[PDB]
Amino acid sequence: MYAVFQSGGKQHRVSEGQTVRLEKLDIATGETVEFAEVLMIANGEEVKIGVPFVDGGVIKAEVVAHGRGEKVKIVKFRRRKHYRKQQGHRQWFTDVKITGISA
Amino acid sequence: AVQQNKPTRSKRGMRRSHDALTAVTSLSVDKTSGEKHLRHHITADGYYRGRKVIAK
Amino acid sequence: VTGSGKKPWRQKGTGRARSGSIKSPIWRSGGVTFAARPQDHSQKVNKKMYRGALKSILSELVRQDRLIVVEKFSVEAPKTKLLAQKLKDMALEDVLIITGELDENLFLAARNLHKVDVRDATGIDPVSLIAFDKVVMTADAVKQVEEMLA
Amino acid sequence: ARVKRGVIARARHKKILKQAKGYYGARSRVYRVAFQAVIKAGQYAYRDRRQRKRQFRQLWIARINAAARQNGISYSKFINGLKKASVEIDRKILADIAVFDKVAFTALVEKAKAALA
Amino acid sequence: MRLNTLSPAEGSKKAGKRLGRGIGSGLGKTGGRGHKGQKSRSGGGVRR
Amino acid sequence: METIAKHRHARSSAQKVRLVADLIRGKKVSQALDILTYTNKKAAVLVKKVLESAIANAEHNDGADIDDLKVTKIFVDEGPSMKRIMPRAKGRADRILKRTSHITVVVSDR
Amino acid sequence: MKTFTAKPETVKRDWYVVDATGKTLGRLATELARRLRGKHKAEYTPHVDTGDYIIVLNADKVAVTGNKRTDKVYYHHTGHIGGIKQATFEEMIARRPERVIEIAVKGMLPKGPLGRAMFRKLKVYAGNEHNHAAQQPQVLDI
RNA sequence: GUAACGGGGCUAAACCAUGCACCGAAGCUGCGGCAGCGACGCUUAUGCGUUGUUGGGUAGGGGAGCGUUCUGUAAGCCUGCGAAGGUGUGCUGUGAGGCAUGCUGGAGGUAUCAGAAGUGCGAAUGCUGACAUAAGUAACGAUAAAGCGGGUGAAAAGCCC
RNA sequence: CCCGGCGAGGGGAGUGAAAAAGAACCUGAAACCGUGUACGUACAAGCAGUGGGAGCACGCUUAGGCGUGUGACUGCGUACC
Repeated sequence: MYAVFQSGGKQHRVSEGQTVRLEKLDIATGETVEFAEVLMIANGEEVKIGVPFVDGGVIKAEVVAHGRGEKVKIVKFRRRKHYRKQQGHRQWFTDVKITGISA
Repeated sequence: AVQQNKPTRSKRGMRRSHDALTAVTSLSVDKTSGEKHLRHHITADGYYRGRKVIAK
Repeated sequence: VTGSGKKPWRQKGTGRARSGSIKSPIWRSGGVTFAARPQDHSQKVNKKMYRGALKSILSELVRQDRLIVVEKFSVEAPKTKLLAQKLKDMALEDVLIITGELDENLFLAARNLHKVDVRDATGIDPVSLIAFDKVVMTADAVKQVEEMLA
Repeated sequence: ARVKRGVIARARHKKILKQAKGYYGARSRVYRVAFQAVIKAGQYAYRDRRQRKRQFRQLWIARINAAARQNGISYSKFINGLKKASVEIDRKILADIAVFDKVAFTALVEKAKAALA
Repeated sequence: MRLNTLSPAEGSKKAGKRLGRGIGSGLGKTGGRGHKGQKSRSGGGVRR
Repeated sequence: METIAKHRHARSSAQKVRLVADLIRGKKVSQALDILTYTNKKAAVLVKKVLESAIANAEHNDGADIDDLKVTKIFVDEGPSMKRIMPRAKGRADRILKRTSHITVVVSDR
Repeated sequence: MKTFTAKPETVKRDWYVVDATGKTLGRLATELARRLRGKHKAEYTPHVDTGDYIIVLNADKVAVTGNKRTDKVYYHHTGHIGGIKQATFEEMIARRPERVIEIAVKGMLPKGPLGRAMFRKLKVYAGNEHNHAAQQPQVLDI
């Protein structure tokens, strides 16, 4: 069963048996991840609800990895003017694995 | 004339593709012997239509 | 560069180098733009900074228990095997030997020993004194260094 | 003190021509065109982080539109109703149910359509 | 040995510009001298 | 089993040989060996002698059989140039470069 | 991670026959161009032309409305001879009778190549003699 | 060569009067990371907690770090029990860079930290080398031309006869 | 010992620790030309890069929509000094 929850100001789709990634949590590997901020579970049909963060729903998860990705590069540049500068970043994350979601 | 820039090495190869050495489509043997040939010319033994040619 | 002032020249403004002289440094080889000059880097050395830095290292030689102060250290002769058999008995290795007396019979010694070396206490060398494992000293040198920092 | 000059640049080079692997002709093998190519790359690359999202965001509107016109309402009337209707955060990235399993999404379009005045 | 544990006095070390090295460096072209005129060029002409 | 024959100092510019090398890549020795017999060109006999040498050391020594031989590699690299001065307009004394090629044939049963 | 999105292997197309015989050139045209891109249906891809396979039932008799007819003269300069060149509005209906609708929906597709990839799904023929009888075409009202 | 909406198209899909909506930028905002630094708290030699405006930037100033050549601890200690050097890839840092590792290699190497400097090329229509390019392009040097038979020779239109 | 004119060049056999030390021999880049594999190029276009990506080889994908390499196709988009 697929469901939608909020990582923040962005909304994210996830299924059962799915390992999904989001920005890094405080919650550790030997702890429980759970989401009460679920916006629907899309059941057999579209649901007709007004008030979000569905009280009769949770997405239970766990942390499965805390890492950093690959190194992405940012170049800021303006020609003939002798302007060149560089920055890097690798960015932190958490992988969570979803066991929860009622039908 | 001259040229604009030094050209890429794929160009140099497309430019030669029709000027490449072309296949012979197999070879000849005599219709009446086991002597080898040179196609529709006469061998070292005079063989095409007998007689004699090329006594080197 | 000597032995020719020739101009390679053949004008400037014609699809090539300005070509001024055959000896200009950027002309491939034979002599470079900033090649080394004689360096002699020694200074004055400020007496009051010097002697008070030596008070700091000298104090540190008692706080680390490195000031041995062997009493009237000498050997009969400047032979490396007689001094080395003394130093082995006293259980010392790889030491800065301080003569108090600049006596030739210790001062001409230790050469055969790999990490062992002799100097006198008269104007004691401060870059040595901060190196080595221990300072051998005599009681005569210790009297004259407290008096050199006075 | 003769300093060699350039055994550091041999590694800076090899870092650029390695970053320029997959580039065409001289770009993967000549430092001069490699460096240019590298610099231009990271401008687009940082640019397209934001610009992909603004671009996809057009596709999101256009799949919600097609769902909506099948339910005989326009996309701008459908948002303007859902506002008037109580809560839902909603999202334009939500309607996979536009593209696939198109039997759904109707309940949400029909609420918004009803709630309009 | 206690040598090679020394350091300059608090704030004494500026290190100072090397100039003329790289173009992502800040320093590079002109030297900190700007474009043209007598003071961008090598040492000649006018007294102080 | 693999054999190299080289000829260094051979009387050819390398472009005229690279026309032929790219023709016979993956060709197997017998089909190329016919193609060169029914190319009259002097260049085509020049390569034949080194191609024939490649086959002959397979027919003896470390090879065993030469029908299943195929020309796995064929390449040419820059030999030592001899320099001559070309007469040309308004007494231009420009270089003409007299090329040789170091020509390599590799055969194997592999 | 990212949300999932549609892919080239999934495209359905299906066959539509569009009756135009009551209709008008540009309201036929701009609808026709929308279906021919696939913006009538959910694309969810910026680079796959989704769209229909489109049979036009006739469109050989399509009025433009107004006087734009007698000044649609299709200006081109293939490579010869003094003057701008042209073709009458009457040529487009008397000869290759599709062509009034064709180089009207043409101008609604993007730049060079993609607009060739979108296009190769439209056919009009000479008119009302169409040859997708066996496919059994889905009728469509405008 | 349409080419005076950007074009298609619209004789209403126009335009005008009123009015509503949507879309639409690193703007306004949320999530997660981070720099520097004011206030406040802990309360410092070193920081961390909360809160906060802030972080496009050349010329130019200033601060910080790296490596290359060299010294010094390094007269020590590791080495064919596989050193420097080359090279493909993974990791890692804001970047320069650093690290790990298979291949390669048959002798050499080393920080911390301070200090000296011939101290990083891609441009000077820069100097030199190896070596690419236009190219299978142009050339056949007064057309004092040549033949065909034989021969040295492995091979001859040009040699020797 | 094999090939070829008595040739040039290379291989085999045999040497050495090593010939990936074979006589211009020190380990050895990059330009340089060529082979072999994968996958690509005949509805097919512009700084060749960025974003999206069928397909296909390899990685037990730990199958959990991924890694690696290539990549039909296409939205967007003007090199450095």
